Amino acid sequence: IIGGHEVTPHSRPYMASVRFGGQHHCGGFLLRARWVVSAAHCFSHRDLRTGLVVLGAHVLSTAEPTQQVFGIDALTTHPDYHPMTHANDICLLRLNGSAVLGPAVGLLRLPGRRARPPTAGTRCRVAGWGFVSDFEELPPGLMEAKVRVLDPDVCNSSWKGHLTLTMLCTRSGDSHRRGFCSADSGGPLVCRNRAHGLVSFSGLWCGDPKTPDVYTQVSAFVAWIWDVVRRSS
Ligand SMILES: *C[C@@](*)(O)[C@H](CCCNC(=N)N)NC(=O)[C@H](Cc1ccccc1)NC(=O)[C@@H](N)Cc1ccccc1
Ligand SMILES: *[C@@H]1O[C@H](CO[C@@H]2O[C@@H](C)[C@@H](O)[C@@H](O)[C@@H]2O)[C@@H](O)[C@H](O)[C@H]1NC(C)=O
Ligand SMILES: *[C@@H]1O[C@H](CO)[C@@H](O)[C@H](O)[C@H]1NC(C)=O
Ligand SMILES: [Cl-]
Repeated sequence: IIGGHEVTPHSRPYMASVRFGGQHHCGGFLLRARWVVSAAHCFSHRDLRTGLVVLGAHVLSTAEPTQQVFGIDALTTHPDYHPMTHANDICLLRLNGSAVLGPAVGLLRLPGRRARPPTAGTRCRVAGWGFVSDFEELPPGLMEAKVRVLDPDVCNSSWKGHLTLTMLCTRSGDSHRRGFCSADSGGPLVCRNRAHGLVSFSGLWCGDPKTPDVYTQVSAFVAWIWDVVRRSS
């Protein structure tokens, strides 16, 4: 996260760390006790058996008492996620056990099946354990930045016309760079206590207003998410 601040430990209890070979690689959130939403690009060419999902964390390098660690029983990547395109960057992880919900481990709600994406200017927050600079600096624990939804036409022009209808963008509320960076992927953009976005991609410099942060527009995927969950329940 760029231009953010360390959260109070366990104050975002839906946040998940996806780790490969013991190393944090992506974010995600707890949808149901056995289900985590993350970004499809995080799993490309990855041996799933080397993956773990860590819930209840603040400092990932410490074996904290609130941490609950799970293997991935099943990865379901969006059926329309593909190379040579950036859209549909979303997946579900069915965990090999069920989280015990409590003060440090809880669920984040999706937008409603009939909900629209948030209007430009809407205040949201994005959290993660990704880099805090363009020099691959690690955070001391879970970080969060305050951002605002950016007009999709303005975002699309800044991206030289390459955005699709199921993408949404943000900007900083002020003159500082604020947004996500590498290994924040799959974390939610939370607006009004709903997961309206999922961290997907940005430009050469993290948080650069020339290349606005792009999220998967989660409301477009709600029906599919529930289809997958119901399917294996
Ligand atoms: C994976 C997630 O952690 C990461 C967060 C944003 C990183 N932003 C910057 N370093 N500036 N997302 C990516 O790295 C994203 C991967 C991606 C691939 C395919 C479809 C969607 C998303 N890519 C980027 O943000 C771009 N900076 C470069 C890129 C890398 C790999 C493939 C395609 C583009
Ligand atoms: C995004 O915008 C696209 C067009 O982009 C603009 O026109 C091209 C020719 C270039 O000049 C570029 O720099 C401009 O920004 C549309 O084709 C596309 O449909 C738009 N997508 C959405 C979701 O609105
Ligand atoms: C879940 O998976 C992980 C690693 O794949 C493993 O260490 C753990 O024991 C598994 N849990 C159960 C209940 O099988
Ligand atoms: Cl469940």
